Amino acid sequence: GLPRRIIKETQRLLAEPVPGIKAEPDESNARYFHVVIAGPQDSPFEGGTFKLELFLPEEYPMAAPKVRFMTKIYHPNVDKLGRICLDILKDKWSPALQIRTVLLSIQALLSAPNPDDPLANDVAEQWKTNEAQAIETARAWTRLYAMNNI
Amino acid sequence: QKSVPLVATLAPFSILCAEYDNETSAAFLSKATELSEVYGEIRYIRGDGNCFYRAILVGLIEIMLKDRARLEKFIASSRDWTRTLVELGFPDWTCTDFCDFFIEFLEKIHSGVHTEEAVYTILNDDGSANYILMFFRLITSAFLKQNSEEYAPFIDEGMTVAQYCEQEIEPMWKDADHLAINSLIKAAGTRVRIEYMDRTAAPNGGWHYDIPSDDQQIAPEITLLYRPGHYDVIYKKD
Repeated sequence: GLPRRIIKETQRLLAEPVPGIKAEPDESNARYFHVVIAGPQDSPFEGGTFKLELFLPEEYPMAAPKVRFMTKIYHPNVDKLGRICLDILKDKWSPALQIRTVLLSIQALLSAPNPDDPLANDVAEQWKTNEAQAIETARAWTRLYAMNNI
Repeated sequence: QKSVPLVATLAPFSILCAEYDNETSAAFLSKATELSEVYGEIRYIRGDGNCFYRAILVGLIEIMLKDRARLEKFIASSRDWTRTLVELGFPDWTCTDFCDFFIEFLEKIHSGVHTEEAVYTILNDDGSANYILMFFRLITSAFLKQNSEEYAPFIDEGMTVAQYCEQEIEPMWKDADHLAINSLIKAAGTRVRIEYMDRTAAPNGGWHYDIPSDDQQIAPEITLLYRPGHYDVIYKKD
């Protein structure tokens, strides 16, 4: 059976969902969560619904959940594989944090794209040097990929 | 380090020189010879990002295995850290889980149910051992946050004490820097001597470094040896 920690987090997520986020365990694999994040109001992602997958590895909570966007998104912190550049998903994960923390952090990133992340990339570089174009592209990608999904 | 347990068995101090990572020098040999006049045994601790915390918790648990009166006091103070975490705004239930796990472990030692052998098995089980280690990261962070005004001067230009804790103390596998080392030892209420194989590595520029910097004549109750990549527990000859 699952560790008590995962059972409790799952119960709390279902009883008290994060506003603007759906998160539910898979019926075949209780470590596997199907996530949908609404594009935040006033962001370039408004109107979109973004599908993510989240998995809790055997060593959780000693290592971070594994997460990726399944819906394409144009964002300085999301790469072509859907991986998210967030320190708490990497070396700054702490067992004190939880699934809810991760979901809130990703949602916050959609409202506040961080192109100044030391891990430089071409999308982040464009958000820095030509924010107008980057936002236009993010809006176009929202319409193209994040609207007639789900 | 491929094969090595989290917490080794006791070995004679003389076997320290058999380790292939040691500097090939008469200087290292001479220093190890000097130390072998004082110290009879060494217990290797896995040299990963958790090493310093692990060496300290091993040293502490060894004291408690020999002194129930100290163990009672330490259980009471660990229960009080649990209260303090909630007061300082740590996530309540996730942090309490680690506190509860560690305290239940100590209570089982105190009851007499755990033998010395049972304790060393638990300290070598990745799951249990890392839950226990996490309690020590939490009280180190709590100590810094509780005394934030006092330690703020020591934090790099960019950040607050809380940010430093979140980034450098709370995550597992984050090596303890000089401030973390001091904070852990004060939080745990212990006294440590660190012997250096190379005086250049010592934060006080001495052959050994006593923490906390007291000036009071009280023997350290845990002694560690530092070499590049390693904090190991060492034991004075009787």
